[PDB]
Amino acid sequence: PLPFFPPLYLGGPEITTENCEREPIHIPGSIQPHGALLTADGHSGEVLQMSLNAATFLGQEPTVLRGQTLAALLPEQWPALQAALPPGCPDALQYRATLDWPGHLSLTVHRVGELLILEFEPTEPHALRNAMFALESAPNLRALAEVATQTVRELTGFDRVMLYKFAPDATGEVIAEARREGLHAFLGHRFPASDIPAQARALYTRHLLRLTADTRAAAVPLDPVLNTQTNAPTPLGGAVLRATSPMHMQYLRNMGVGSSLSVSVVVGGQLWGLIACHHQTPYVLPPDLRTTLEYLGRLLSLQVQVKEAHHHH
Ligand SMILES: */C=C/C1=C(C)C(=O)N/C1=C\C1=NC(=C\c2[nH]c(/C=C3\NC(=O)C(C=C)=C3C)c(C)c2CCC(=O)O)/C(CCC(=O)O)=C1C
Repeated sequence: PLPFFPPLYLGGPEITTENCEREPIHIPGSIQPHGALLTADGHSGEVLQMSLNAATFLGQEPTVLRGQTLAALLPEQWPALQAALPPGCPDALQYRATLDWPGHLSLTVHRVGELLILEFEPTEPHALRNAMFALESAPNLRALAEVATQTVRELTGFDRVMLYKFAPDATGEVIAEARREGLHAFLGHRFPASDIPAQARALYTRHLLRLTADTRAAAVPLDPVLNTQTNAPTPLGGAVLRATSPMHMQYLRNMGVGSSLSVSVVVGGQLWGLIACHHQTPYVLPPDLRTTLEYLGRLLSLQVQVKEAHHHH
């Protein structure tokens, strides 16, 4: 990725089709409204930043919340959370726990350097393990691609699931499409490299899933916008509740897409393509289904690696 522009809240340039690759998508200082986000110190547990919609999801508000520690707010999680995410642990490692404030809320924690980042969202799978050998017994790559997208579509219920594949020069192709009936096909159509730009592809090699639950949903800011640990922007690259590039949201809206989700197909640490999903209406894929998709993305990743790197016999 080319060196990123400062974010808008630090007086950075407006994003246009000419400057694309340098939008700092990983630091929008805001999240998507269907969840809440705290950041806490990785040693003390003191909550530092807090998305200002946190009231809606946590009972007590930013007026009486950013003081006290994680030890006091999540007393039965804090110990396990620390052991799970030790200092130096990799970015994409995450602690999960379902818990009910007065119910049922999904907690996802990960650490960046010395910051713990906590995502909260409402919540309450084997139909995968069945269509498992359909993937295994697929004759070739095209057949593996169609099985993959049909399978995702059955789990998720999404209107359109595609398998997007990157050429050496970074331009993509929709090599498989499973879709609601009546839609004009993308299957076989090719798109410029800039449609998923270098910085995004890169964020997408080490953060395998990302979504826009609602394409016409205002991002809610973190307060304060900067990490008080550092006085710099907060990395949200690994926070699924991360606010999406407003530019990409426009492109989604133009396609009539209310909800978007993609998962990365990585072959040998090098981004192979994406399972890309569209849905006509705003939709929050539940955390359990997202977990099933991350898993499917890893398996599909390895199935692609053996099937494609044996298009030799
Ligand atoms: C720099 C301006 C941009 C132009 C012009 C553009 O086309 N994209 C631009 C910026 C970004 N795109 C981002 C993500 C992204 N783009 C796509 C593209 C497609 N989706 C489709 O369905 C099809 C064809 C049928 C195409 C070509 C995808 C799949 C993704 C990411 C995955 C997803 O949202 O599903 C992006 C990053 C977004 C983010 O913040 O995560 C930017 C900045």
